[PDB]
Amino acid sequence: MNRKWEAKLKQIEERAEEPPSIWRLFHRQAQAFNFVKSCKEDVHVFALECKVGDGQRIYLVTTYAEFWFYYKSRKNLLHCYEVIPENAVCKLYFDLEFNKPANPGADGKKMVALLIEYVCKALQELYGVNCSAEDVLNLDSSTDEKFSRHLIFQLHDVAFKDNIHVGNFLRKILQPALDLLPDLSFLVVKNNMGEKHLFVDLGVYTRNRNFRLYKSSKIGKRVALEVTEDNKFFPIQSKDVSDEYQYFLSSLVSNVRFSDTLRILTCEP
DNA sequence: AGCGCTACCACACCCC
DNA sequence: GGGTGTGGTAGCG
Ligand SMILES: Nc1ncnc2c1ncn2[C@H]1C[C@H](O)[C@@H](COP(=O)(O)OP(=O)(O)OP(=O)(O)O)O1
Ligand SMILES: [Ca+2]
Repeated sequence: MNRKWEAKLKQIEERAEEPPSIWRLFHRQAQAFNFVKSCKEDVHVFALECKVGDGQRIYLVTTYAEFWFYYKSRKNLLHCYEVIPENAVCKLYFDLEFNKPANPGADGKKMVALLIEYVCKALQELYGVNCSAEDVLNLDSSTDEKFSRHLIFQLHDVAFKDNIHVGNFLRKILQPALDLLPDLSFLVVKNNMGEKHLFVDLGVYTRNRNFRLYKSSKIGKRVALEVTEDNKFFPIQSKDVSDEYQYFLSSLVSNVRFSDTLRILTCEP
């Protein structure tokens, strides 16, 4: 109840035959989610970075299908982000990154593989869920200085109550590595200034977290997220949709497969 | 006209 | 000297 108060109190201050199409832009994030409620269509909220170098964002509301239609060519709608709605069920995902200069002998492949091998073990012990690297969409946005990878888990009929509970799960199973201010040593890496922190970014599990979309780049640079070469997740091939659209749907954190046997995973801190 | 939030420091308090 | 709860802005993500 304390969260919805900050949203309502910020709102009072902020105010002081064509084919079926839905394409609404909103200056405020709250306005977008309000429209989603009074919509009835399977619509979702995206965030676009404005030409301003800062993180100033505008919020687009439309379906996953229509969005990809005006987005697949990559001539327009660059620097887009998925708004992971709070309280909404979502997939297990990761934001992985370390500074290459400050970490000479850190192999990016073995680190992500060992990380997956560990989380999969954790999913088995705590929740009985079983999966392997074959269920992990591996994306890359690395440069010559930053090894940047996004992992989106594609679990069979499983999801988390929301992204906050995802964070409680990772802080829990990554506590052995958090103590290093289960041999989770490969997680520790030297940051920008040689300070030792974790290979896993635990700051992407907040309410209404933006998350850069598949084939999008930050407004600054020009390196877009793309599927790695060692990725082991392959969507099912369908004749009614393109393979790129399959990866796009898989990459969406808040696009949980509709299933009549869905298990919702929770985790309190 | 983005939206969330904690890492950090400062202070106030208590304890034998 | 240690230890614990409270503000409150700067700054990351
Ligand atoms: N100023 C911001 N405002 C809102 N959301 C942000 C902001 N900065 C980062 N985020 C969100 C979107 C990002 O996809 C998410 C992860 O942060 P970040 O690591 O800086 O971007 P990224 O991981 O997608 O690219 P990369 O790590 O390769 O630089 O946090
Ligand atoms: Ca990142």
